Amino acid sequence: SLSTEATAKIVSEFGRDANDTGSTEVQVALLTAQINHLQGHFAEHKKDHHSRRGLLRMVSQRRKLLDYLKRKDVARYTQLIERLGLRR
Amino acid sequence: MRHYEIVFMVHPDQSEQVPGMIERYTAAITGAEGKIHRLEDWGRRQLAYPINKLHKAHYVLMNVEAPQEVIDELETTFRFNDAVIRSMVMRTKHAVTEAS
Amino acid sequence: SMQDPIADMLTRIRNGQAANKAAVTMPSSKLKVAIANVLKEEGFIEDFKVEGDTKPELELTLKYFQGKAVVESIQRVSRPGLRIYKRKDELPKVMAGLGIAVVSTSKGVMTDRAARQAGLGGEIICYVA
Amino acid sequence: AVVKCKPTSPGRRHVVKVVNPELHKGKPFAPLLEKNSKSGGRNNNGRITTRHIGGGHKQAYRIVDFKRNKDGIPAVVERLEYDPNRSANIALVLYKDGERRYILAPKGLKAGDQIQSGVDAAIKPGNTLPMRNIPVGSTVHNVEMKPGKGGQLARSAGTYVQIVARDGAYVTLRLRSGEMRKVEADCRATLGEVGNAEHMLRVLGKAGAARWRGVRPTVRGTAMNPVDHPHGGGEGRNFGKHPVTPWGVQTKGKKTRSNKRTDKFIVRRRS
Amino acid sequence: EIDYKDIATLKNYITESGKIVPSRITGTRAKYQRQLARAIKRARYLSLLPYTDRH
RNA sequence: GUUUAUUAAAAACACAGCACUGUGCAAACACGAAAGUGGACGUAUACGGUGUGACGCCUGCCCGGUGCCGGAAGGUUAAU
RNA sequence: ACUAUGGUUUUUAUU
RNA sequence: AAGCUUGAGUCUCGUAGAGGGGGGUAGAAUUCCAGGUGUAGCGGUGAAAUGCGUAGAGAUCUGGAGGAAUACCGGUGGCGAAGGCGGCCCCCUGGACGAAGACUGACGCUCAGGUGCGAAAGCGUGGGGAGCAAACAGGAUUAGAUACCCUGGUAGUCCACGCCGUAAACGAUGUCGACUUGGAGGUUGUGCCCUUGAGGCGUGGCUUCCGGAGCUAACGCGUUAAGUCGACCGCCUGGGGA
Repeated sequence: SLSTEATAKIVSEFGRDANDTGSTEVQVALLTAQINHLQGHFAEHKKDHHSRRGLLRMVSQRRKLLDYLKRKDVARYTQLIERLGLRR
Repeated sequence: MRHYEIVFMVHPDQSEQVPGMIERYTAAITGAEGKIHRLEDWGRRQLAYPINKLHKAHYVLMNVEAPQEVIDELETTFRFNDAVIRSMVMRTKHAVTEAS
Repeated sequence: SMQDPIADMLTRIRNGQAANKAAVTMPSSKLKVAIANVLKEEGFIEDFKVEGDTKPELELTLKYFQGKAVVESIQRVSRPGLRIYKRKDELPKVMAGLGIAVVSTSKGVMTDRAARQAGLGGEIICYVA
Repeated sequence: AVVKCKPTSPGRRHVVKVVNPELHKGKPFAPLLEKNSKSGGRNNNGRITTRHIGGGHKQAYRIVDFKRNKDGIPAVVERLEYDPNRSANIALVLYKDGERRYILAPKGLKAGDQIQSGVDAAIKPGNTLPMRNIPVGSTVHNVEMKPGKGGQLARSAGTYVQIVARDGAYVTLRLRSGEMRKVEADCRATLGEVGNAEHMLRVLGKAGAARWRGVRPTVRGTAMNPVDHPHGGGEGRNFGKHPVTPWGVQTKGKKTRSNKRTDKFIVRRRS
Repeated sequence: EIDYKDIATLKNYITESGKIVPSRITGTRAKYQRQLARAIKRARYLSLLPYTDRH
């Protein structure tokens, strides 16, 4: 679950072709917005351990994509964490 | 848009007290500058089983077409009310005119 | 996950000749057509033929003998977790000359028989009987 | 909150303190404070009339409007702060024309909330109305026992009362102590639960910390001689008699209620 | 499919005791049965259909 | 930390705490027959009475006696 | 078919 | 050093469910308090006694409350990884499935130690506590009865929060993925058929029963394999002592 217009907001910024999501920079920006939308259910107390497993899965997906991106190109990594709140 | 039917049942002799509350049951929506789709009765009816020792009651529904961040105020709207015996919410379903 | 392109070819051969299939097909490659030309003239398949040029495929016609497959065992041995290299006499004897070992070599894909006849060695692909 | 302590002298590491960072740490509203000098548990001409009470620290008393003078006047909650005369914390209420009073606190900690008495007043907790206009099962906050007499019952941290029946002119309360009794439906209720609710999680730490909370020691009656306290007995450590008050009467299980005025309004009582 | 403002259509899927009839009888199958159950359980709590039965 | 000031400074006394119990506010209760006052201008997360005394691990048997609480019919039984 | 119920029988010889 | 994509994924438009969490509040039945009608029994069993009974029980009619647990629908019907999930509501939220089009491109798998996850019992601590009931008393059974039987009854069972990681953990079989002859049924998408048929013909995901090849002392697995292969990591080494 993510707000209905919010996927297209990533295409309207990290995308470079209409309605396109093949970019790993779009995937990491979308996963970051999805993690933020899921932190709306947390940021308080640990009771939902099941929905927290899916949170750790998308946090691991972002970490697994960043490992692949750091192995691809260091500038494409550095310029992604320049537009997103990573290594704050 | 967010939708809720907001149907409630009142004590039959307190049906004379409901027109004094015709802006009070909607006070959560008027306080949000909105206006409900209906706020209309569904007549007086006999009960299939008796609730709080009543056997015939009067029915009203609102169709609020209003956001989920005042649905807790629509809970308090009935919490301290003496004229109701039961309310129910029925989420989504949309809202339309005629035929209740 | 999907781990090996040759197991996806050898399973079609081994299980297809157990299930009496006429001809079996998989994605092509330079290596896959090199071993097909050995397995053909060593009499382990009845035909091989390619299909396409962009996302290319290879079809192998299976060979039968006395109501069973012509092959008694086709074994990998040389696999992603362990590759095997064999020198000109270090080459093993597969089923006392009733089977072959297949070698890649720097000089073309061939049998250990042809490698001995050339004083040659290399990496193993498979052992067939 | 509540939070643990840290040791400065042996020992305190497992002690707990309440801590409420949403209350204003500033100064009480001065027109409502009285000297309220201590009496040491000793009456006008005494001699002790209540034991163990003695010592300070010095403390002014804050005048609260439990009587809720005037009716239907619009107000706002300007401040929420702690009060050491009590335990549920206090609210500073500001009426529309600049009148300020201290009033018994809600469960809420958000300030600027607009509050008024009435029945066409918003249905929310904190807006006070007569119990003739509310349904059964409701939590009523602090209430008056006679119309216009002012707030008694459920004034301590997180405490409340519930109305469990109503008929004609009267309403039945259920008390958390195990009591159940009637009051007149002309009596005012503020609805919901009172402030703090954490006070029972505190554990003080060290004997001296009570000495500035109006406490002094007094020796065990069982440790002195029977001329002094009647619980005293020769050689001690084996009494051979029932435990008693300082006047030689039972001190386990003996009931003492003798009011006879308010009892015909009661349905059920504390065990 | 969800509403309580007609019981003349809901009567076909219940008994005299107000019990819900299993989908293997009424040709509803599980998917539409689970919808009719919601209309009935709403109409129950509004006292438009019998809930419990003793006689 | 306290104590027999002037033969005992302690293992006794006190204590956060722990337990048992009273108390619906004109509280319980004290001194006074009362006048008042203190408890308290506090309100069961508050106050009174008593015992027990960090903590950890545990904690069998007994209602004959002595006091309390409830059951309320009946018995012994006053003024009348 | 299901009474309401009971614990226990020294050792060893076909080679 | 550089292309390519089949691997893997997402997006547009859609599909389904007792997956989890936060906060509300409702359908009845043990049971007990209180009154009308009413009278000598009720409870247990092979028999019984303790116990409840004129202190008016049980039975009936009615008024009422705390707390635990939620019939039908409900199924070859579903979800979760596993523990586990089936009162209902409102809010919040995890993972899974399809068509066609497209983009990115090896982004995919596994894993000593470590981390998160615990049915029940037990424990930290307060609150609750109708009922069920480990301790146990009283009664009864019996050779005995500290157990099985009857009446009670403490802990615990319920909640918030913290500990404890256990199992006949069960679809017993590590995790991920390829490969192979045939049939029928269940479920649900999608594409197609005036659907003018809960039905068909393609085609995916889930699921159920035979069964060809293979495996297995033997039962049994058999496309959701115990078969044949590709990667990674645990566990084992005769019984007893233990």
